[PDB]
Amino acid sequence: TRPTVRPRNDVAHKQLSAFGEYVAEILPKYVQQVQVSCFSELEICIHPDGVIPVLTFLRDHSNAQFKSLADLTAVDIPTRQNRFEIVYNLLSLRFNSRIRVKTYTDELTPVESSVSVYKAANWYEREIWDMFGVFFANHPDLRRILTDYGFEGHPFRKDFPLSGYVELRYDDEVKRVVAEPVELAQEFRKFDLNSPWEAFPAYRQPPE
Amino acid sequence: REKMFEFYERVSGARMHAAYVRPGGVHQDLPLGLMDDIYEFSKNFSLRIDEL
Amino acid sequence: ASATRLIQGLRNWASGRDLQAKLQLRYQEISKRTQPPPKLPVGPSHRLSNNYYCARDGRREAMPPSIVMSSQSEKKAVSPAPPIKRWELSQDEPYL
Amino acid sequence: GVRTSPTGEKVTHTGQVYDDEDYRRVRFVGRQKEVNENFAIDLIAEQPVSQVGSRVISCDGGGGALGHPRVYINLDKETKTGTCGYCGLQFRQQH
Amino acid sequence: TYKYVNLREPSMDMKSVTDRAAQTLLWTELIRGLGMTLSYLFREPATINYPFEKGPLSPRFRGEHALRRYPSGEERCIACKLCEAVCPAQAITIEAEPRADGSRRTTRYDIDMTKCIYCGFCQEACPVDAIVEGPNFEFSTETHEELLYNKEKLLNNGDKWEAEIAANIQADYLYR
Amino acid sequence: TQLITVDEKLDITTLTGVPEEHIKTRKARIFVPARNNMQSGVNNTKKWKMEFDTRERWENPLMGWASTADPLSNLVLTFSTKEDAIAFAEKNGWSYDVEERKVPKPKSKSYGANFSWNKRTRVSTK
Amino acid sequence: LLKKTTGLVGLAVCETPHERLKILYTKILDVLGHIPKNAAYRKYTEQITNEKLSIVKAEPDVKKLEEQLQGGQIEEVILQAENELSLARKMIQWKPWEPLVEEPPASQWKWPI
Amino acid sequence: TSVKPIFSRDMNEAKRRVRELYRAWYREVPNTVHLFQLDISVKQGRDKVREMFKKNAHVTDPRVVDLLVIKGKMELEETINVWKQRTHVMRFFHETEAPRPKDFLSKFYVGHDP
Amino acid sequence: VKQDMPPVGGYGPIDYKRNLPRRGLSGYSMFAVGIGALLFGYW
Amino acid sequence: VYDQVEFDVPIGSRGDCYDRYLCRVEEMRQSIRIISQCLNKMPPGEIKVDDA
Ligand code: SF4
Ligand code: SF4
Ligand SMILES: [Zn+2]
Repeated sequence: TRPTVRPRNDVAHKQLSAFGEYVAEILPKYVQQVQVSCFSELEICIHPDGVIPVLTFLRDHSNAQFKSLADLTAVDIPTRQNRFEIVYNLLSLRFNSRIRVKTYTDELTPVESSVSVYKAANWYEREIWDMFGVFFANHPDLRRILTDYGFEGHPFRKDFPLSGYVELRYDDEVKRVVAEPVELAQEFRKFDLNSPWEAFPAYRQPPE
Repeated sequence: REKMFEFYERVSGARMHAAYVRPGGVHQDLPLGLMDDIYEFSKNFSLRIDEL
Repeated sequence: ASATRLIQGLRNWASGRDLQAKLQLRYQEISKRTQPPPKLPVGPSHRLSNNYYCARDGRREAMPPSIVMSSQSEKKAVSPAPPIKRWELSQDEPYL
Repeated sequence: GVRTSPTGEKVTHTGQVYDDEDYRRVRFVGRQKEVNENFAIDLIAEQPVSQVGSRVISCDGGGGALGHPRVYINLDKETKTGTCGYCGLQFRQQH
Repeated sequence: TYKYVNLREPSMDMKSVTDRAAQTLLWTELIRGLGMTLSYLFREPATINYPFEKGPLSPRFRGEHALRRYPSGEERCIACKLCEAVCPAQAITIEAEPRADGSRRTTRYDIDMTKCIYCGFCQEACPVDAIVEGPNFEFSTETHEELLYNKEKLLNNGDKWEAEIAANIQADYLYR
Repeated sequence: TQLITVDEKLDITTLTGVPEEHIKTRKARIFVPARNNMQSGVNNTKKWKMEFDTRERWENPLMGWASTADPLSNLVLTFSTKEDAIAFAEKNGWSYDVEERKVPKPKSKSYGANFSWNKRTRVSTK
Repeated sequence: LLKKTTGLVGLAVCETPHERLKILYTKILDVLGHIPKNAAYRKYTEQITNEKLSIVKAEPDVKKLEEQLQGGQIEEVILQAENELSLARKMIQWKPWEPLVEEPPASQWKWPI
Repeated sequence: TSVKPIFSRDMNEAKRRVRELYRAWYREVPNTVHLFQLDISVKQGRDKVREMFKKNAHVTDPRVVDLLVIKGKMELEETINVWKQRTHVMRFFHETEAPRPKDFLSKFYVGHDP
Repeated sequence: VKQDMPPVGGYGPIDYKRNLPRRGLSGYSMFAVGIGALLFGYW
Repeated sequence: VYDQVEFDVPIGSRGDCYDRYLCRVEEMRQSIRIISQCLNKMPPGEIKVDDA
């Protein structure tokens, strides 16, 4: 499996599994899962009441020093009752490593803002307000960042349509750019592309 | 910068949005005489940085 | 390249650099616009034997992630890796 | 082989022409309806049927890797020629 | 493996101090900048004489689309819709039926040239080299719907540019 | 305390930005999609899907393209169980109808049945 | 040797790094004694802080202490000691050695769905 | 049924926040009609504010009306600070849109929508 | 095979360092030329 | 293959616009260095992964 297959990094896998055990046993109040991917990325799935105590740990602890917040992300998964999956990506420049801190909320439960840990989060979770509708409590300036000013709805939710509900055009009667319900001259064509044969037997879920 | 966009256009067909580096490698192999012209660019470009 | 030597010397004096050795206009040193046809090589899996795809199936060696902890002694404190090695200053040109 | 409706409008190789009472001819008023006058159905009819001495013929449309995927055509029917599915060149077993 | 930009502690001997003060009072680096600008004044400029002189392109260039033909007049498109399945912009609209001799041929082959991102996935997905993205880039229109090509416009681009398109494919196809 | 008690029905229709016409006139369909009988694979019958009722698609006067005015005409949602899809429809105020999962009942397969002594289940050829 | 600059902007040179590290490490241990002994955070932080304090007590030279504390400049080692102290003072108030406050739902971390 | 709140503990604090947001909008409307130089009256804009508050009057969940108050404060902040233009303020008044058929018979006449 | 490759010995060396050639007189000489121009003008 | 190219990393000293300018100019220098190393160490072979 040399030329076309990605080489497995067992050293980093062992080190990240050990540090995942380390974080899981220092903070058992909030750590719910710890997993390491086959391409060696550590995920620490925590409880949403421990957003600040976990992230302040990894930023400040001398065996962690995750001083950089690379990215902050939500993922809409509507089949869960807590549909939004808040993803922190952290970079330790000291130990040359990356960690992922995952948590969850629904539309109505607020998540605590992590600007007290990473000021970088000030826009990112604000984008999570704009795109997903997740509210962040004790945020300095929480408002929209990317959508238009009168925009109704949160676009990256998966029940939100691809084109929106409204569209703009200039109207010379009122001398104004106006919004109207969206009509497309050509509809977006939906492609059912998924093959009915199982692609990956390792990821098979057990039946009912 | 125009000459490096010519490099992009020689290797992919577009000057900016190449779609050339893909998952799996690159889309197409380097055409002949491209690396010679990359060398001829690089031989002169330090003087451009120097006068900047 | 067609500059006369008076303007060429004035230009090299004003720049402070020998400009003619490195012209930013391109001339007959560049490659031909018509090239011979290539013969591109094949990859390593272009073989007629010992080339079963189950021995080179990269996507099907991807495993689901190993769950290290799940909520269903005097061991050493660990870090996510060894600490980063201090970078060495450049032997080429450190600006020192 | 382009033809013409009673409205004077040219009929395409599909067979598309607007009705007389269709308003959408007004888009060609003062302008032209761009049709292509090289009908491929007539141009592949101009090609002669290739007499071959084999039972199964292979067609790639010529040019090697500049034609189509190479296919194999059976020539055991004598009433019908063996038409390539890509290029329309039709073949016949000579015996 | 790293270097320190701008970590030069200057000399404080009277030679270097007087050099820096003469640079301050006599504007040495400003005359260096004037000298570099004066050096480009006497260079031959890089300006080509468009429209009479043209910018250099390669045979891979991705410009205006064209539906091609086999060297018998038969069109290459066998209505397989790979170019519209692969199309990242959904610019290609295809409808097909068997024509009067039973050939799998399109009746609708639309490309919206204002959706198109000109990336050439259609010509590399095409199994029979029917759709290509040719070398024409000077096709600006005065109206939006003139950039909404049907099958007639694309087959006319093929008939218009085939003498060039076939030679570009001939120059490039061993890289494909 | 730090936890409140909300015994109301979960409804977020005022927060999703969806207009009224696309809440109270749409019929979501919660269903396991049938296997394509062109194929024998069953990986597309594994999850529940929520789609909506089709609205009018008309002809574009310029090109003949399918013009629509339904924003929800391409919205297909994936759910692991029936009850998750029902909860997501009820949360968004979508009136829904549910079709039960139609698994194939198990068959009785015998290769020797093709060659029986007295039964009609012999194959006339093989 | 009086290192002229640390190289990092906003991080000034510490004149007495050894006594500063000793004071910060003993203050870390004094704060960390208020955590219960069964907590893994106290065990691990006492272990690494005792290692660092023994390395600081074992080396008079500044640069050799930088190479064997394995944390870069000595001033960012001091900065990390201040961050660890602030962290431990927060960990006393948070009490995160307690059991898990709430189980996630049954398919909360199931991917793919 | 034990959930974590946003700001309000029950519906009374929630209605208090709704009421203060309504006060802020009601005070702001003449300033908005002046500095955006809108062609509506002050009474017409205040009727639109009353309409936008009565549209959400059916909600009994404290978290949902807390988010409605938060989004109303965001819209007010985009209004007071001139971040909206005249167009974003006048998008509340669907003025270029033709009036929709309401009864059965006109909806039958125009098309297939229920 | 026929492929775009570097030549048999590779390419030549490529300059990549700063080359600011340090032209001009000393500061002593520049003030000398300036003061001499002043003295000629004054005379 | 960035572990197989040799280049330097320009580090500023004051955190200002001027050191970031000098870092970007020196990164153009080091890009010329890496391009020379890429032209000299270019291997033959295929350009896509041979997993079809
Ligand atoms: S242009 Fe090519 S890819 Fe597209 S439908 Fe025709 S034959 Fe298929
Ligand atoms: S070039 Fe790309 S966007 Fe344009 S028609 Fe082809 S596939 Fe579509
Ligand atoms: Zn053929």
